[PDB]
Amino acid sequence: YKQITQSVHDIEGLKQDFRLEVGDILYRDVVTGDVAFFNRQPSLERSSIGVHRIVVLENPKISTFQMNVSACAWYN
Amino acid sequence: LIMDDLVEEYVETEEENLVEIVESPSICEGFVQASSQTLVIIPDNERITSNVLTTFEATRLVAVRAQQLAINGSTMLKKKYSSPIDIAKQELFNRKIPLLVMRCIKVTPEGQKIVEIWNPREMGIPLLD
Amino acid sequence: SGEDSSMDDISAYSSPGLFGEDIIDRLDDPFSIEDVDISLDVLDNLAPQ
Repeated sequence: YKQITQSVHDIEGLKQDFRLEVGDILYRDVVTGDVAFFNRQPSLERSSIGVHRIVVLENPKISTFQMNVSACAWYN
Repeated sequence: LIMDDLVEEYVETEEENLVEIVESPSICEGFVQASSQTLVIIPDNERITSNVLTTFEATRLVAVRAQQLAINGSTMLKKKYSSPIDIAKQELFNRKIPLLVMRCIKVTPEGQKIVEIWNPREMGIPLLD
Repeated sequence: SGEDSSMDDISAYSSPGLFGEDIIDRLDDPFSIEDVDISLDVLDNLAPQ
């Protein structure tokens, strides 16, 4: 999101920008260490929504949300 | 002739049990604006709220400071951090945050917004690091 | 006439399959998930262990 144009720009059209300007907004991929809200319905407890640090699984054949079995008590 | 998409008529049954005179002046009917309030700041020695920031207040301060550093970025911090969240957290921890906490104690009918103004740079910080 | 079936009530062709098909029940269904805001696609989250 370029501030000078006040509009969103595709990354494939910005091949000539070299760097980024101050005030620009970059929509980057989710990386390991990012925080995420984990929720299981029905949301009945105060812990039914919790924030976990993201561990990105680079195996392309994994499509599941993996979690420690001891974290399941928060969400039942 | 057969219609399947019925609408399921909806019924409410429990009735509620809530418990000169001229046409109308320009005062009783109207004046939806609500009279302006004056800010009655309680003196520092008369304050009764906690001198420790709540986790809600500290979190809101950090979020506001980090969002402001997103568009701004002129910082009084010594060490350089690469994220506005870390910068705001260190500003709160280093007692350099440029924000204030107003706790609205009461809004009086006469039109006074009685508030307590607290300085986060002289307050207890409950956050982790 | 009495023999004619053109004006027969077609609601009577559907014979009653239950006893009290005309009594009105005002209470809510004890098995309906109506006050539970759960998506229909995650209904197996309610499956018994």
